[PDB]
Amino acid sequence: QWLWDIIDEFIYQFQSFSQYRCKTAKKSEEEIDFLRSNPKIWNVHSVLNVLHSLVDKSNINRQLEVYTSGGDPESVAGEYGRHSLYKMLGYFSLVGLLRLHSLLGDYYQAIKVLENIELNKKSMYSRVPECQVTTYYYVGFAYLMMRRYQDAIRVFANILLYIQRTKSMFQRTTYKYEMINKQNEQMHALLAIALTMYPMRIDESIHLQLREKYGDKMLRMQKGDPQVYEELFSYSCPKFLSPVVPNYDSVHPNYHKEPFLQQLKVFSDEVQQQAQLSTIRSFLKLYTTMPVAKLAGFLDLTEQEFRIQLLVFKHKMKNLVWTSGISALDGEFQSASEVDFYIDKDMIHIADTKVARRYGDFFIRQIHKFEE
Amino acid sequence: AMFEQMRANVGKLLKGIDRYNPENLATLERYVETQAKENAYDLEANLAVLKLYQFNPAFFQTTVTAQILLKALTNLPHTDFTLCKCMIDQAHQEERPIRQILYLGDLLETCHFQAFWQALDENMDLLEGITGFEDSVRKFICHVVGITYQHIDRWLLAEMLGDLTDSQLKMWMSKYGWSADESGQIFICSQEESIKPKNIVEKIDFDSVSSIMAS
Repeated sequence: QWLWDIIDEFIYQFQSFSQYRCKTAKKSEEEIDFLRSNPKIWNVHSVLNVLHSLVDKSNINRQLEVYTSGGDPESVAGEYGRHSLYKMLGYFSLVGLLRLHSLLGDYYQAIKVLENIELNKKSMYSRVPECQVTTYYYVGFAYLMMRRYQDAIRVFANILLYIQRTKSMFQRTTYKYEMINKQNEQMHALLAIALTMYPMRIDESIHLQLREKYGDKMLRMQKGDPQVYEELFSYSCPKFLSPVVPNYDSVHPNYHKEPFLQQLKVFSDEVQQQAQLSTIRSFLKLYTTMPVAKLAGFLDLTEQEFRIQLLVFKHKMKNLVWTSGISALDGEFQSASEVDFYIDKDMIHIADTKVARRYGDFFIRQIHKFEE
Repeated sequence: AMFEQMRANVGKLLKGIDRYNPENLATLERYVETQAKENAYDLEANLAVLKLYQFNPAFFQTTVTAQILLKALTNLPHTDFTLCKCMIDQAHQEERPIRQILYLGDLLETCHFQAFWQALDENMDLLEGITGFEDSVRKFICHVVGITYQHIDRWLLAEMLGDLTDSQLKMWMSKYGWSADESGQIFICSQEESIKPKNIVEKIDFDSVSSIMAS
């Protein structure tokens, strides 16, 4: 009862404020102007937007994942709760992007994604690191869903770096500080499995404490064990969807695991054959143009007799991960071995290191201010 | 030409609050068939019907989802068909004709084109009933041939396209300008034109790095 005394009092206070949101932003200049003046912080005004991003999503996820029939939650929020706030004229501040990226978050859990186009187009206001890191969060996830593994893996690198010149300080990632650490860790780990004999960019993204364990995971996954298919997929699911609260686990109510059938089994199909793409590339491409010695050496390696070695070989070259040609008279297999790049880290660091100098020189000149 | 007469209407439907209202399925399920029959496409209208079907599983209609699924598979290697299974329920992937359509879809992603045309059942008149579908999948076969072959044998390219005859293959030969070579393969692409490496070449980033190191 204490459970749904808290839950219901969030939504009823948000439904209250939703009317104030629509009322102030659009037309009442003097009410906005009166609100600019009185406090020393306009931070109180702005926080309440994306504070209610993740708290409302929690409360609606509970009501979603308790009532699976005669749907009250999902059409009320979708119609009224979300579109009224966002579709109409933005408040003049970062609040226009806050309500945008609150809506982008709400739009992310729903698996209907195609208006990521126009959400970026309506992000007219400048990309502050606060708004930008949370844009690249979802935009990278959108590329992860687009099967643009090579694009998304770069986008996850920057947001996990912790020299995007974040400083926070006053609770703008609060109570989920390490979610940004572990979700970017996790979703980057899936992308490394698909392609990698290219980056050589994983050094920047993830630190060696985790690179060591996730490194051996990919190898153990693709080569010799489907065990990593399990444990990777266990950690990947809470982070792929982001279901903010799983409901109280008990057998007396059912009510909760039924949505989790869909939610989970939706992502089963993702990692299923995308993982089995990996093992083909896993065997290093030892000799770039393969004669009879190496082509048969690789067709001994693909699968054994008899039936249907060549067919399966020529099915898998198509996907994205080989570029090659067949010759008839020679009987020769000629192929493409492409590689990435060595050092791209140093020249990106040359500014980052100078920020270690800068905020060094600056913070002590704030202490040199005080004790002088 | 009913596709062109619903674009403006359905465009404002799918940007409003009518894409989480189930009542709009009248105009929307009609417009889904208008894609399939008239050989046109709109991902958003499909995905909204799929989302409204995911909302209330009872309103799911098998043929309307087949008209989504089949036309998703014409548009590969895009993630249109990825977004289909994401909204289609556990119950709803075991329906007819859905189960056969999904299985055939799996073959196209893993690019088992030989197995695709073997797998076909020819008594399902719905798969004949989608206009330009039989050629669309063939155009996607030849699309990926161009990306990852430098040559292909005449018998080989035939078999991938459903065991074509000599005369049937003349269309596909002419389509991307492909032509015969000595003994006796069909040319697809030049060897240096297919590979396209963008590998080792950087460390030419002097200008920016000196502009920031200027002071």
